[PDB]
Amino acid sequence: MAHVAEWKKKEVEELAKLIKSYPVIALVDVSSMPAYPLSQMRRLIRENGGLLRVSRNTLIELAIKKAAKELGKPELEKLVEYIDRGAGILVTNMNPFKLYKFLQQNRQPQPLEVGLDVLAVYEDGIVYTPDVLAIDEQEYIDMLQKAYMHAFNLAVNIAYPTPETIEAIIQKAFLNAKTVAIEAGYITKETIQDIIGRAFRAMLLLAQQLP
Amino acid sequence: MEYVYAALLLHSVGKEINEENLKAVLQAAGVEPEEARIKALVAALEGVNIDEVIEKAA
Amino acid sequence: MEYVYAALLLHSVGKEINEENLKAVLQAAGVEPEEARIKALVAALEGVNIDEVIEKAA
Amino acid sequence: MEYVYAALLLHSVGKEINEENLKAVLQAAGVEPEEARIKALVAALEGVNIDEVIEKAA
Amino acid sequence: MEYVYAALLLHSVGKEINEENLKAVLQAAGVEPEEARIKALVAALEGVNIDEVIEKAA
Amino acid sequence: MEYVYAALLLHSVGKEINEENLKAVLQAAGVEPEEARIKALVAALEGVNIDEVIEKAA
Amino acid sequence: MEYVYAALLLHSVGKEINEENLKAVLQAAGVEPEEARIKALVAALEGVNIDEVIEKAA
Repeated sequence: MAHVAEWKKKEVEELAKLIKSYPVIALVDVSSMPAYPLSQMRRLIRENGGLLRVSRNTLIELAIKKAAKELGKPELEKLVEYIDRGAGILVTNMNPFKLYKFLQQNRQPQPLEVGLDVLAVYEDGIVYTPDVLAIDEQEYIDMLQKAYMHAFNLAVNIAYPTPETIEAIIQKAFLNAKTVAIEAGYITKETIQDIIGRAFRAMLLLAQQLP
Repeated sequence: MEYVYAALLLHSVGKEINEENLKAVLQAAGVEPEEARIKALVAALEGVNIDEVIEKAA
Repeated sequence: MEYVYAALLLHSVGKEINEENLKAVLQAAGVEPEEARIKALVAALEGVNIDEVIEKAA
Repeated sequence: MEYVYAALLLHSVGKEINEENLKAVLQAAGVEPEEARIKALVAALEGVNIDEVIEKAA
Repeated sequence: MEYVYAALLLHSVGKEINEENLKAVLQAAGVEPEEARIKALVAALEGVNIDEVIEKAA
Repeated sequence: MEYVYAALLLHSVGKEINEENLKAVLQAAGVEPEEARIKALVAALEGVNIDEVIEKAA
Repeated sequence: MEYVYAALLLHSVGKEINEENLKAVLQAAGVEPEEARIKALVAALEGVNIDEVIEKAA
């Protein structure tokens, strides 16, 4: 049915129910995609729990669905309706972060690549901007390892003993005692060899004063 | 960094790092809710083998 | 270790590491805290500058 | 920390590391030792071969 | 080394490393310490900044 | 210290590091050997090949 | 290297590195001193500070 309308609150009516049907509502930029590549993107989105709709002003009407319920996803109490020219609306059960990654990694469809750029994503009271959605995975991995090391270092240093820390605690206390004893030149079975090494090197250096 | 310590805590006690568990741990520490940071943390850690990450210890 | 993650979580947000706060965070993670372990940790932490000690190993 | 240096003292001189000997050593140092910390180290040291641990280092 | 552990125990609880303190700790460990071993340690530890040695342990 | 240099002087010359040689060298350097200190060095050296130690010390 | 070890022993115990003291320790180690070597050594060590040499060699 495309001989004519284009009808308002037949198209916006349908889009209405649609937005109310899915937990995750994104605005995407479709302008970079030729018709067939976009068609392939639509198929992919369908196979992954969602769908894409293209329209213009009747898309603005995130308002009628927001009104028909309780939120702040619309025009009204929202931010800066991230809509642009040739924005489409993509409704999905995919988590907003998953959606963003999905769209980034599926430019499908010679080595030219094109896709859908996310403008903003609404879920349960919050609008997610691309800067929030764009996760630095290595940063999270690094921070996780840093936090683990902080806990390990703290526990060892205070001698809080756990299977993870007990051997390092024993070795640290021993190394502390051995290092202090060698520095003080105090003779034990455990320190005599490093001490003789110091004394031998002192002899070697001292001998260097001879002509 | 409270999100990462909350995750490590949960992992160390055999609990799933999900929004509910993360929120409860953070709340108990008097931390105000930040849905975007909670959800981002969960997304970042999805599919991540935490035990492997930890054994690589750097 | 879960007691230490709980302590560093509190510390990251400027919350005091005491028995009450440790117990609250641990219970929120779904565990019954062992009083002796909380007691020992708080004692192990007396006089400790956490910002400094979290930072060296080898 | 003090409990480990006491355990290592005991070990070096061939004494068993437990509650009674650890307590006596710390008291002799002029402090009131924390029972919780003594007990945790004793427990943590079950099955630990201290000589092999030291030799496995530096 | 039994002498050294006695010393570091003292240091870790903020007690002066002198002949008397060393002797008491060692006797509590259940040994009769050699007096010359005790004074040699005290003398050697003179001028040695234990904390700086400990922390800057190359 | 003096017990080590006395020992190394004897080694460099082919003399045994025993109580008699150590005392004799020490006395000749104007110091009164202390038996426990002599014995601690001798015991510390038991089973130690000094040539092999020194080979790796430069 | 016995001449240098002798110098080091004397130094470690605050004795002057002169002809008489070197010969006495060498003699105690069964060494018959060579006057020429004794002279060369004390002359070579005039001015040099042994403390810093010991420190730099460690």
